[PDB]
Amino acid sequence: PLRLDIKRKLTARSDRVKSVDLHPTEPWMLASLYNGSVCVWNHETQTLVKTFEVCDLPVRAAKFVARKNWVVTGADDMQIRVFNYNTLERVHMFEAHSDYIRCIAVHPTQPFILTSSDDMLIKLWDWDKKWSCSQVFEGHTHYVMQIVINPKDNNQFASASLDRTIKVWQLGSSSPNFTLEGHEKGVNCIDYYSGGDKPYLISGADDRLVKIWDYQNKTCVQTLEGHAQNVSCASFHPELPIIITGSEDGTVRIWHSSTYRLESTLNYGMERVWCVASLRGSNNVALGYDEGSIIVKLGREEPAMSMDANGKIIWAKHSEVQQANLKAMGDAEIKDGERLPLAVKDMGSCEIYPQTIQHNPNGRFVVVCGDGEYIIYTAMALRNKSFGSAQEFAWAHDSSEYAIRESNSIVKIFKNFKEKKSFKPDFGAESIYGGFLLGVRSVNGLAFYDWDNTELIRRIEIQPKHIFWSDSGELVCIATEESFFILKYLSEKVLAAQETHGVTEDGIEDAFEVLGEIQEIVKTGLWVGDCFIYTSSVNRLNYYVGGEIVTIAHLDRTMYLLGYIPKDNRLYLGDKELNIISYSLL
Repeated sequence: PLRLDIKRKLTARSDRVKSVDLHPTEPWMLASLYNGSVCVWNHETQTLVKTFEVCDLPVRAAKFVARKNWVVTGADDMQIRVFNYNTLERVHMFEAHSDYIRCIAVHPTQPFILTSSDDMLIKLWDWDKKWSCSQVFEGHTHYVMQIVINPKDNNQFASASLDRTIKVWQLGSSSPNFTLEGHEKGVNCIDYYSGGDKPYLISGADDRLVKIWDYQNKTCVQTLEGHAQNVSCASFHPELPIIITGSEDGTVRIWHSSTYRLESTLNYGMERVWCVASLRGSNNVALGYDEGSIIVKLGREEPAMSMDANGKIIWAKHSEVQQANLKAMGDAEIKDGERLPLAVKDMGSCEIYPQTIQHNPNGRFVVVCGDGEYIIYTAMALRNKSFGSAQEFAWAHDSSEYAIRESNSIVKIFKNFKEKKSFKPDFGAESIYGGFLLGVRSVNGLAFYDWDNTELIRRIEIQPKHIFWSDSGELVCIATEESFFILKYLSEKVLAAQETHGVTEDGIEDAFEVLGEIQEIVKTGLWVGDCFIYTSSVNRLNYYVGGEIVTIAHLDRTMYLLGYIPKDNRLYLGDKELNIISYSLL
């Protein structure tokens, strides 16, 4: 569950936008227009900072060459024009094709550009050799709509053609390495997945289909239906685990890149979608339409943040891991529910996209989870400690001890950052839960096993969303999608049966005692002694105490319990915007 929060950053109404590009170091968005102009917008200030008058005909392709302080354009008049974006001077001009130029791809390490055209050719040009033609790629039998360089092998590139094919090429051969067929109508767009884990290509065609290809096996691995007309653009985001597709139906769709689940549909009322651009290390996405261009930020509805016992917060602003400390405030200055002043310091960019951040029980360590991976750091200066791959991670209550889950079947345990054991729960492992005991959710219900030997303690017929153990381990809360249960865990009864042998196929008989059930839906939660504090689905901030439900507050927005600092007698919460609020609790 990605739960993307999409916000508008820039809306630039204009004539038909054919291409968009984002600058790697300046906050700039380039747009090429059907009216022959190329505009540069600052997406922070929202100011039009540059205009180049290229020609009178459409400019279907425009790219930044940041290492050369250039803008490279390709127009319907078959010319490539190079502009210095500092001086605004046209540095060079040359006739590249015999029909409309459709696309430009800039080499990331060598002095080259690739251009594609309606003339059915792809050409390579060397800017260190006076823009001479280094290679002509022949094989397509219709317009070459789009080209893209392999980010993992810069000597390779892929092309999309209206001849219904995709061709994969190498720079020293004028003939294709191979040809991918499967599209029923012409191909408009082509992109590569950036990660090393999957040799994937993405295309979109006039058949209204998005196809996913394995270029090593030379096969179609997935077909995504949904768009009502021609898919004009399709990409894999470089940081986020998503696929972005645009169509002439006027919609932009966001799909999970592993599961292919439809995450969001955006209709900004700008008519047909023509182009998309993303940027490595940025959450900004540029979109081009008939009625102009927009920039959106792909944030999170649910924040990745964790607070330790002393109140030191570790969160993520996109892929940047930061540290936040509350500025000192008196009792006569803290008002319940009010946002609090914080001191924020960068700690470093994370190697994976952070979905969850969790400190271990003592706060000495912090784990970062993101799309099948995890990394553990020393919370002090975020120094790497261990890393690995997992569907789910769970800390133990005995700090510097954890468990990882593989698909829906394998559970592995670790002590002092080294594997100690591995096992397979009897009915599967849909989800794992940390704390005093290791929890496993299957299709059967819930089962608790012991951290020391993976021996079953109890099987309870329940489907939990959350499990929260009290600090002593004498109490547990099992929260479902409908209600929550408070149970007393009787460790003495377990220790006795562990020797004397009431032991069924569901574990120890009188191991747990149901103390109460509450018809409420728990969102976030924590224990303070024998009081279980939680945020409900109806935005209430409550607490359970000896069967009774006490209400602290009804919150303005979705809020997430961070921690409780006993010295301050204060409960802390955060929102999606990483603002920190508090409530006193005696």
